[PDB]
This record gives sequence, structure tokens and C-alpha cells, in this order.
Amino acid sequence: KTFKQRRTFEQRVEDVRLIREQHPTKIPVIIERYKGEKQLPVLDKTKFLVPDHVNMSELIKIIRRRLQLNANQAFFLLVNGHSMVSVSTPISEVYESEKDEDGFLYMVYASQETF
Ligand SMILES: Oc1cc(O)n2ccnc2n1
Ligand SMILES: [Cl-]
Repeated sequence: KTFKQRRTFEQRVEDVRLIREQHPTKIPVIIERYKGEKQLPVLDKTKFLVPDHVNMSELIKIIRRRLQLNANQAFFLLVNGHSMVSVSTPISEVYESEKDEDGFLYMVYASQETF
């Protein structure tokens, strides 16, 4: 079901290495629905190439547009398990500190802060 489950550490590492070669200015982001989630829909896809100049606040807006949410639906975006200290951080900076050893940046979303 989950991304890490579907691909070998070997395969995830090699995909990231190719995204580096073919999409050198993009951050490779896995975005997954919380296994508990009941309200929000599932994304059309799992793997995202996010432009490296956008801050986390702009990535939250991109995904809420991808989910086609309305303004009073709730949406939380956990990076690397935990809450973000700050949505003003550039995703280039968040990548360099929160990236997995496979080189993806993992995120989960829910309607509740209590995931
Ligand atoms: O939409 C939001 C708002 C937040 O404060 N966070 C913190 C981590 N992920 C978030 N997503
Ligand atoms: Cl590029």
C-alpha cells in the first residue's frame, strides 16, 4: 500500500538519482494520505517534483488545489513524520534537513492535527 512497501530501497534510490539528472531543479516528494484518514480524498498520484524555490506554505496551497478542497475543509501536512516548525521555510532547506536516506522527502496529510 505505502510507497516504501512497493519499491526496494535500491529502486527508490535510483529513481531519485534519475530525477536529479532529468529534473535537476525539482525536489522529489512522496505525499501519502494518513492510513487513518476518513474525510479528505486520495491524491491522483504519490510522487511530486516540487520547484525548489517554493516555501512550505505554497506547497500546502498546491496540494489543497490538487485535492480541490474548499476554504473551510481542514488539511495538515506532516513532513518526515512530524509537524513543521514553520511554513515560511523554502522547500530546498526543508529537503536538506528532512530528506530520507533514499533521497525522497516524505509527507502525510490529514483533516486532524492528531494523526
Ligand atoms: O497545513 C499545515 C499547517 C501547519 O502548521 N503544519 C505543520 C506541519 N504541517 C503543516 N501543515
Ligand atoms: Cl529541472
